[PDB]
Amino acid sequence: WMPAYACQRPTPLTHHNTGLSEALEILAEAAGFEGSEGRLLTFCRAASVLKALPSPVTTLSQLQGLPHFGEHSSRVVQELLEHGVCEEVERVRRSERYQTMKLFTQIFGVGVKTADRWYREGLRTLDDLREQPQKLTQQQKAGLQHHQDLSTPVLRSDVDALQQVVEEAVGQALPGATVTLTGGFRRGKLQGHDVDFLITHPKEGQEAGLLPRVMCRLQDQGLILYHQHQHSAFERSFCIFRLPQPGSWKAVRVDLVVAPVSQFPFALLGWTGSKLFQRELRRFSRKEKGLWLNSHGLFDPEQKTFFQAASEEDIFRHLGLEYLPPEQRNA
DNA sequence: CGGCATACG
DNA sequence: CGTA
DNA sequence: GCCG
Ligand SMILES: [Cl-]
Ligand SMILES: [Mg+2]
Ligand code: NA
Ligand code: NA
Repeated sequence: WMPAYACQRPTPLTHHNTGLSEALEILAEAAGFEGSEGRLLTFCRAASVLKALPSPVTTLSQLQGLPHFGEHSSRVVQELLEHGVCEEVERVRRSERYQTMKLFTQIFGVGVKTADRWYREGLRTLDDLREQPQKLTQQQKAGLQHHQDLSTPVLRSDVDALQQVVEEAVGQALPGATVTLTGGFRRGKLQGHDVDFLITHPKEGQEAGLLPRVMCRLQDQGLILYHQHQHSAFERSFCIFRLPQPGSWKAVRVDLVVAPVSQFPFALLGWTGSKLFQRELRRFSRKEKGLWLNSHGLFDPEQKTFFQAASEEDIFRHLGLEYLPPEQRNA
């Protein structure tokens, strides 16, 4: 009754097993901090299965037969059901390693490998890093300067104001080009920690060279606090944008992506997420259908041909999957 | 046991 | 290495 | 950590 891949089942944004899923996602995150990608995936998948259930798990009996629940994930759920807390999860939560790796990897420009190296060098706090700035990249310096603002979520209200300023720059850069909101806000989130926009043009080829033109226009409007070509071909830009606030402003992470209209359904699918949904969809494609999926296309390696898609609905049909709207992709 | 998504900056 |  |  519960399929094994997250892309085979609807997963809504809010659900009936929030506490259980949050505990499993702590263990997934801790596995990632140790480089244990397989265990991270299992705990993420187990959490996602709970998100897809139609009602709360109340007894360990109800996990029998669910995919991705074995002895370890079942023991976590059993302790939460019996005692309201899981000793392993709480030990992770309070550990110095978990807390510091979480703080460091939240910095824009810092991943697990960098965070782990700093941890081993004895660093523990953001002010430790600020006192050692020669050990920081341009990107990391921006991430650290803006960390407080970037730690506070954006509202959907804020997103609509940002989309209008992006649309203005895009319209000057290339009349007729369009801007589509992707990411978590397209999945229905009311708030979130960055904003993602996908840009295209209805005439294939007209989007070539577009993103530099858009970024220079936003930069001239004074709206870009950081981007990687500020000193200046590219198709993805990971920026920090000035967002107006009552009497002031705040820094917000914004990603801009350009795709040709022939690739737009694939890019829309990929950039809408969730991350686990897309990993599961690509795994399903390759392992169950023998087709290779990415954010540009869907390749048949036996015929050496790419599928044409005019919509996300086309892509789900190609893969033999029931269509899921973005709000049911919250694996 | 092997496998675990797949790109771009 | 970072980013999504 | 779990699946096939
Ligand atoms: Cl692992
Ligand atoms: Mg996002
Ligand atoms: Na980071
Ligand atoms: Na093994």
